[PDB]
Amino acid sequence: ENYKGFESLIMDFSMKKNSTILVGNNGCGKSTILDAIQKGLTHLSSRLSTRSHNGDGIEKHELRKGQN
Amino acid sequence: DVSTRDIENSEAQIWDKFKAYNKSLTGKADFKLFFRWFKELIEIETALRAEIRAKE
Amino acid sequence: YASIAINYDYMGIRFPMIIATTEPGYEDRAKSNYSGINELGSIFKTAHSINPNVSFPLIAMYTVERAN
RNA sequence: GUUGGGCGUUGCGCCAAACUCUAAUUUAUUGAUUACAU
DNA sequence: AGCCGCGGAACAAACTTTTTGATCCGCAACCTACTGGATTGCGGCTCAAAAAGTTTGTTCCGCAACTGTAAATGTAATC
Ligand SMILES: Nc1ncnc2c1ncn2[C@@H]1O[C@H](COP(=O)(O)OP(=O)(O)O)[C@@H](O)[C@H]1O
Repeated sequence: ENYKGFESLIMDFSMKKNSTILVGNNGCGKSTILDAIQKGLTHLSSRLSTRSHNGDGIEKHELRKGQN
Repeated sequence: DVSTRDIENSEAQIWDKFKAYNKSLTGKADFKLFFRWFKELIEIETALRAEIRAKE
Repeated sequence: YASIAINYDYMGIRFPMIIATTEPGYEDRAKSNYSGINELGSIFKTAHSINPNVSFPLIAMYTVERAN
């Protein structure tokens, strides 16, 4: 929601299948979804391995231009 | 290619002909040199900058 | 688990400290607590404000590498 | 992939049928409801 | 609703590993016999100098479970 280039996105990855492929033009936002899967995978790894209880987060430059 | 490490390091040479051969056959499109050229070319056109220093 | 529980004193109330580090997993058997030492540092920080030239203690250690 | 019916080597196996806006219900010593003991 | 120590990070001076722009010195060339001047020229080898690439000491950023007088409650199901 109001990430880099997507206003509102909902996706569901298959569980009986072990491979999902993102296909699109250069400038649609397939890299954005992977960058959104991280910053949460970092948090999961941090709380599964370390005691830090810290990780990544949404920076000011990643806010959608105009939103808050 | 282009990242913060080149733009944030912006803060002269007259761009002679013998320059552009420099750092050409290396293997990277150095955006830092292009940004410096952009700045140098457009600077050809202080109180506000001093105000920015004082307010900071 | 591993814990160092040295206790300090300043001619009065005891100011404790526990330095602990446990492997992930067995995590509840030893935890650190820096309450007293933080309080003592706050005391000296306040002392430097009320009296700019206030006396501070000396802390130093010397291994064998002094003259080698 | 999901929903309702039927039989009984019944904390569910089988049979017989259906539906696809891109896309599945979880909280008690609480409050509302069904029910027994009052 | 407040914010513990822990560990990455965003920055920023120091080391540290090469990119470059001369300088040199064999080293075969002339020239003629051969040190031919009173010569050039030409390609490996080396030089610090400086624009690039790590490495390391400091400063904030975030986050969890529950708090001081305090409910055992026959069955199922809701937020
Ligand atoms: N602050 C912003 N405002 C508007 N658009 C943004 C902003 N930040 C990111 N974007 C969009 O995010 C896109 C980047 O695409 P990207 O995530 O790299 O996917 P891909 O690499 O597959 O092209 C760009 O099209 C850009 O417009």
